[PDB]
Amino acid sequence: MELVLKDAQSALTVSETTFGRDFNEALVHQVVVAYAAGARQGTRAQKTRAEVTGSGKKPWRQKGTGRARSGSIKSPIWRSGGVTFAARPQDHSQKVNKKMYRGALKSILSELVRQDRLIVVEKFSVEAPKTKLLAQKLKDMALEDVLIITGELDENLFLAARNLHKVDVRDATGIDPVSLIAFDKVVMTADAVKQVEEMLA
Amino acid sequence: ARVKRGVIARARHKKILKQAKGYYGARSRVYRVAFQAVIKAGQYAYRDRRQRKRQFRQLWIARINAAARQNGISYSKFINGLKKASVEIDRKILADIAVFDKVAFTALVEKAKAALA
Amino acid sequence: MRLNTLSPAEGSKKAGKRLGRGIGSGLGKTGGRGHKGQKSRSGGGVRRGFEGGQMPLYRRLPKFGFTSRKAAITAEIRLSDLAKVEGGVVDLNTLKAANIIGIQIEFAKVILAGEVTTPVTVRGLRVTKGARAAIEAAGGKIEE
Amino acid sequence: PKIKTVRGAAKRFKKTGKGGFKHKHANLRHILTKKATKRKRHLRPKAMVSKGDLGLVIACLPYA
RNA sequence: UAGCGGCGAGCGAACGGGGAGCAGCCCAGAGCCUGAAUCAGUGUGUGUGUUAGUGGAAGCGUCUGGAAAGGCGCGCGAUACAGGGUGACAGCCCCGUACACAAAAAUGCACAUGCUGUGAGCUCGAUGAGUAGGGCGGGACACGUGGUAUCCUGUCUGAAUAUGGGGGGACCAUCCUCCAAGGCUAAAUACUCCUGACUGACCGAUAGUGAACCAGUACCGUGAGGGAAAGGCGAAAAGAACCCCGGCGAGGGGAGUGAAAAAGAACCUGAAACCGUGUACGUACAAGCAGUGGGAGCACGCUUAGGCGUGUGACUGCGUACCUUUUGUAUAAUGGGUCAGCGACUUAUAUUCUGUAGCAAGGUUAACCGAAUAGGGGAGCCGAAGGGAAACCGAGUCUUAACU
Ligand SMILES: [Mg+2]
Ligand SMILES: [Mg+2]
Ligand SMILES: [Mg+2]
Ligand SMILES: [Mg+2]
Ligand SMILES: [Mg+2]
Ligand SMILES: [Mg+2]
Ligand SMILES: [Mg+2]
Ligand SMILES: [Mg+2]
Ligand SMILES: [Mg+2]
Ligand SMILES: [Mg+2]
Ligand SMILES: [Mg+2]
Ligand SMILES: [Mg+2]
Ligand SMILES: [Mg+2]
Ligand SMILES: [Mg+2]
Ligand SMILES: [Mg+2]
Ligand SMILES: [Mg+2]
Ligand SMILES: [Mg+2]
Ligand SMILES: [Mg+2]
Ligand SMILES: [Mg+2]
Ligand SMILES: [Mg+2]
Ligand SMILES: [Mg+2]
Ligand SMILES: [Mg+2]
Ligand SMILES: [Mg+2]
Ligand SMILES: [Mg+2]
Ligand SMILES: [Mg+2]
Ligand SMILES: [Mg+2]
Ligand SMILES: [Mg+2]
Ligand SMILES: [Mg+2]
Ligand SMILES: [Mg+2]
Ligand SMILES: [Mg+2]
Ligand SMILES: [Mg+2]
Ligand SMILES: [Mg+2]
Ligand SMILES: [Mg+2]
Ligand SMILES: [Mg+2]
Ligand SMILES: [Mg+2]
Ligand SMILES: [Mg+2]
Ligand SMILES: [Mg+2]
Ligand SMILES: [Mg+2]
Ligand SMILES: [Mg+2]
Ligand SMILES: [Mg+2]
Ligand SMILES: [Mg+2]
Ligand SMILES: [Mg+2]
Ligand SMILES: [Mg+2]
Ligand SMILES: [Mg+2]
Ligand SMILES: [Mg+2]
Repeated sequence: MELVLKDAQSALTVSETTFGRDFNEALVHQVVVAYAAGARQGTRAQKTRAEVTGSGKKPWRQKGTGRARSGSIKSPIWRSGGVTFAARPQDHSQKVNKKMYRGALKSILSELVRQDRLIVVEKFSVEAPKTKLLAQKLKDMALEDVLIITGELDENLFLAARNLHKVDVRDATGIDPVSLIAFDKVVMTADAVKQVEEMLA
Repeated sequence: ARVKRGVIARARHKKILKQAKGYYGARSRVYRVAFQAVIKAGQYAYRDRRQRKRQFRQLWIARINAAARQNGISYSKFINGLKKASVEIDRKILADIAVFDKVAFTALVEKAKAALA
Repeated sequence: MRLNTLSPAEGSKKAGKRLGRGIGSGLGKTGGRGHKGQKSRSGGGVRRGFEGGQMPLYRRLPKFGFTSRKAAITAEIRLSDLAKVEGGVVDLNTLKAANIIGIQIEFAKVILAGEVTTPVTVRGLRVTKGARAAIEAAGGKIEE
Repeated sequence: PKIKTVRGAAKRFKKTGKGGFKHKHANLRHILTKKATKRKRHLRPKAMVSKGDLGLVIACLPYA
């Protein structure tokens, strides 16, 4: 599998099972759903009839009066009563198998290649930590909505990309499928390709 | 989430209350009565699509029997004449001719009498 | 390929029953429960093996046997597991290092199941007759 | 939580190779001088659980 | 799971393995060297916080509009496009944010060190008696007295003591291991009255705390105690000068403010039940779930008169509500005065089946680490072999002396 580079106009040999795999949509949808469920915080609760502030005394007697039977003012059919199935703080995280997560990444990186949404350069640096310099460089690259993966830790690049919402900058380890889909273009350092190929076999 | 269902239950009640226009009293004002009256109106409408086809055939037959007895033959003779003369005119058209064109009904009667004789 | 073009596989997601939401849903007023039983009650139902008041099967029938503690520390070994060790020698400590039998195991037999294609010295373990023939045919040396 | 095994059925039934259950016969514990030896001889060996009562056993023995 | 158990309902380990975290010491006593380690307290010094704070970038024109932050142009900042406010939606109006700093004084935490007290180390010893154990009665151990080890003790007793004793699940023997009847000890662990920061596929005023509002209030009760309802004018009060009717009223009509007063304080939007005024049609010889099918007439619109619509509905065929429960209800069996709002098959963990997806005789990790939805981690679990009560045998095995 060969990836031509943008700036120096060279080639780069990669694995076809990694960057030319057929798109398994149901796998990718399963992984993207589990990622968005892992982001889910799940902090809520309501009060049951056990947890409503009140007293456990019958508001009226069982019979003799003309009214309907009632045992508690905390009843979930009363105003300001409990919730019938009041919620608890629950964890919405799903398990994703490791081979299914890597199958999804190899699927969507093959699709970004087939859709020309993947740009490969040797290096992508900004000299001083300025968003004006980064926006100038991305305008010269004709890029607006982009993910920038770098096989190193560039602090000036992190600072120059922190204020731009169209732009996100990741390490090659910290890549995720929903970002790789949510961004229009993805720029990879050739080192980041080598690291992604090592992680993804 | 707490889905608040006021909009849906309002439009669902107004769909029934619009169908219940013209009804007397709470049948046009009250959802519990109107919905109970719309279902019965659909039952009657399903029934009376069948009863329309009965009642018009009965009306047509009574008009043919009258015009045939004006020309001096009964209905059952006249239909047996038109069967033996093979005349396949349905009795909507026979009632229409029996009203507007009594001459053509007389010619049909004479064909039926000649088919019986 | 965007987030509004993904879709799951066919038959993967099924909707799920919602009891007590109208005639047309099928699961109407009763919700699959019938009328006026114990089963229709909230929390209702009988426990396992309850046959009415009839004497259940697990008490009509007698107890039998006992439990051998030595069977929990015995194990059986395929011939296909003999290649997964290193050194070409097979002991208990080698199989436990290969995570085959487990730590608390003190006895093991080798059984004719699978097949081996390499000479393996077996030491301190019982061997069946067919595994003895297959090991000795592949070049093995069963000893103690 | 885990399901708890009905320990009497675990002392009364054993799962076989294809998933069936073996069990001991009844009527062979006392009152044995009036029973024919043919009957006892056909009661010593273990029998399989029938198709009708195999559901209550599986409900009692969830962990095989 | 092993077991316990009217062997019922149910209760339910341990050994061992993977991890977080790790820390050891002293008196039952004399000497020898004497203040030597460590700890406590109290000072001092430095650093780091906390308790007030400071600076903090960069926009104009035009159109609509009551009002520009909106639209259309043209620029600029960004380690600051977190957030909020400003007359509609503001990176560049304001407060802030990123970042950079700041404490007279009090105080926390680290070190360092001063002082007080504390003893350090070596040698030789000593080695926790009404105790262990036992009998009786109870209790705890997963173990309900059972064949029941072990632990506790109310009662009665009662050892040996390093050549000795305890345990190894009745018990004895051998062997292994440990040394009771004196104590101390950080971390990993549990929780949140309270404080600060931030977050939410949490609520949005019958919800969410009982309480968005002077709510544990009003009110009730002798009392303990119970326990509500009730949010929104407008951008800004500019909250209606003045005139008129009226009781020096209430209330209203003008005028005025305002973008708007059918935003006027009983104030955003203002649905329904319910109650009215007006118009059209029908109705005082006509019997019943009140409709439906047909259908005259009248009124009103459109229109090339073409005739369609709309409203009403004389007369006429048929037609005894809904729900529930029932063999079966117009039933004179239940329930509902009506409207609006709320109101009932959920959640967690195990297990099985189906579907679907991944790998495939293999599949998969949990804890945890990790800045971290990755990767590591294969403790383990399920499966690829079963039979037998079991030892055991093994594609066979059990039964039996042996199986046609
Ligand atoms: Mg009481
Ligand atoms: Mg509530
Ligand atoms: Mg309340
Ligand atoms: Mg993981
Ligand atoms: Mg809600
Ligand atoms: Mg009305
Ligand atoms: Mg019922
Ligand atoms: Mg019944
Ligand atoms: Mg039933
Ligand atoms: Mg219940
Ligand atoms: Mg009985
Ligand atoms: Mg016996
Ligand atoms: Mg300031
Ligand atoms: Mg500023
Ligand atoms: Mg506005
Ligand atoms: Mg001692
Ligand atoms: Mg004792
Ligand atoms: Mg004893
Ligand atoms: Mg005792
Ligand atoms: Mg004693
Ligand atoms: Mg003892
Ligand atoms: Mg023993
Ligand atoms: Mg001690
Ligand atoms: Mg409201
Ligand atoms: Mg409230
Ligand atoms: Mg006034
Ligand atoms: Mg009002
Ligand atoms: Mg407003
Ligand atoms: Mg209003
Ligand atoms: Mg109204
Ligand atoms: Mg009249
Ligand atoms: Mg009249
Ligand atoms: Mg009912
Ligand atoms: Mg009855
Ligand atoms: Mg029935
Ligand atoms: Mg009856
Ligand atoms: Mg009837
Ligand atoms: Mg009546
Ligand atoms: Mg009734
Ligand atoms: Mg009754
Ligand atoms: Mg009633
Ligand atoms: Mg309602
Ligand atoms: Mg399930
Ligand atoms: Mg599946
Ligand atoms: Mg056989």
